[PDB]
Amino acid sequence: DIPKGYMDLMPFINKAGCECLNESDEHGFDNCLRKDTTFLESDCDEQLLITVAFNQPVKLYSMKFQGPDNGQGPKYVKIFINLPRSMDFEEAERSEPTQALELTEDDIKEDGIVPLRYVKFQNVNSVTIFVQSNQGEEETTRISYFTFIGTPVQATNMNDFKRVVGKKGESH
Amino acid sequence: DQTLKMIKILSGEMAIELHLQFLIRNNNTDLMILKNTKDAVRNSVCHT
Amino acid sequence: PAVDTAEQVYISSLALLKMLKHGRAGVPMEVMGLMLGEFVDDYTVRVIDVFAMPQSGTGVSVEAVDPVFQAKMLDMLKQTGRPEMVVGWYHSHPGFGCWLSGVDINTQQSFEALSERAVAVVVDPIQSVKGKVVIDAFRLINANMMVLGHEPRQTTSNLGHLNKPSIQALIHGLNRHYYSITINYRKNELEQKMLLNLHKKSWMEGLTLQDYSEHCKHNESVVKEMLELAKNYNKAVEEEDKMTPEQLAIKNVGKQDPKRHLEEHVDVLMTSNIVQCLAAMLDTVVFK
Repeated sequence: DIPKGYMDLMPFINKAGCECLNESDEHGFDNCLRKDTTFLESDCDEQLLITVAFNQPVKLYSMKFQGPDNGQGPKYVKIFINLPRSMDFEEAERSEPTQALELTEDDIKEDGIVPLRYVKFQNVNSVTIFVQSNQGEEETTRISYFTFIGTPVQATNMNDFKRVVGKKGESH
Repeated sequence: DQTLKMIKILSGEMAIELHLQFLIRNNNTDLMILKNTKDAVRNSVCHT
Repeated sequence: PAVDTAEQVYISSLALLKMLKHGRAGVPMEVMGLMLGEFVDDYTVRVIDVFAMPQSGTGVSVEAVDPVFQAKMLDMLKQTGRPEMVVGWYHSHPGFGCWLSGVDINTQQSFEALSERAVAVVVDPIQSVKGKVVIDAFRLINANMMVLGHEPRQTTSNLGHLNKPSIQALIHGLNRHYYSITINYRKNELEQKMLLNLHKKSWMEGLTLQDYSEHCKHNESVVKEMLELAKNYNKAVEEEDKMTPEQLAIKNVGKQDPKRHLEEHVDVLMTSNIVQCLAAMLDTVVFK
């Protein structure tokens, strides 16, 4: 699928940055990133907080927050961008989201891609998802698949500086 | 019949054709001025 | 492809202040620092923050960018909430104007190696001593395209030719090896209502009655000098020499008696007296 001239951000997800909150031990965060039946569930409640980190500033166009049709899939998703610190569930609800989404049953489907307001996500470095409820009001929610579609924003790696012209010792 | 002609006339076909004919037939431009302008441009600005 | 002369290096209010402060700290020497911002699009380079790099014996050169210092600074600023990229570098040119030398060009090319749009900024803390801020944004002109194409920047708009090149920059290589970028200052309210507090004037200053002693002395001095000036105006008008009076009014123009040293003083006196009297009455009413 995917839109013209855009690429999935799976290669741009930094495993160091990503961290899930309320994830069940049996089904962890890594499962939801694989295009298999393996899924991620939340052990303590329907609320889940899934955050992902990007190696270099990436742009957000469309995200596929697929889930099971049993009713435990995501219903209301809150998103924040460039969060300096981890998110608390009490503080997450209070804060306004970058784009509050009310995922319809169509979006949850395997072929469902939920659009995002491209203007807001221009220099996203770490996007956090707050699933405030599931369709079926089940005790625990599940995310069959989850990834972001966008473009990689070229970033100056000043860690790769290095003189390319001239001789050492110069001044001014 | 008549309604088709009125519809065509309103839609802008006949008027556009007549205007194009008038412009093309009487089109007579002093190309020497544009030739002089061409030989007075070294800056791409003045080119566009 | 080609860079439009309409590209605009957006310099934030904080960035300009920090760059000026760092440049003024170093004088008599040259300071340098990396600029943090975003390459929002092809026709704009936005700088939000600028952090100084430590002064080193090397000077402003590729070796002034201490990799450990830069890495740790960026890492620690990311936590606070500033995950910005390095958009360019700035260095102070004490005395001389905003231009780029050979070592500057080498450093600019090294920066361009990372990103093709790494703008370079030059600020002179000594020239920028008054309402003038001599700040220029420079980028390298591929000497290759000097012949391969022609000039380096497309002119699809008029947003860039509304400025003028400087003899200094021209002498040191402007439009030859380096090309300037229009510097636009991104200022917002909150950052402009906070800066109108350097001199905001307390409410008390607008109710202080001055002092009547020096007020009387000033009134007396101004009135005496205005009496002398009225004598001069009398002499000038009563003369009314008609030997081409239109020429007379132009052959005696020296900012003198007629009106300049005239009613200028009337305005000074009347403004001072009216303000003082109004303040006195406002105090007589407000305070008991």
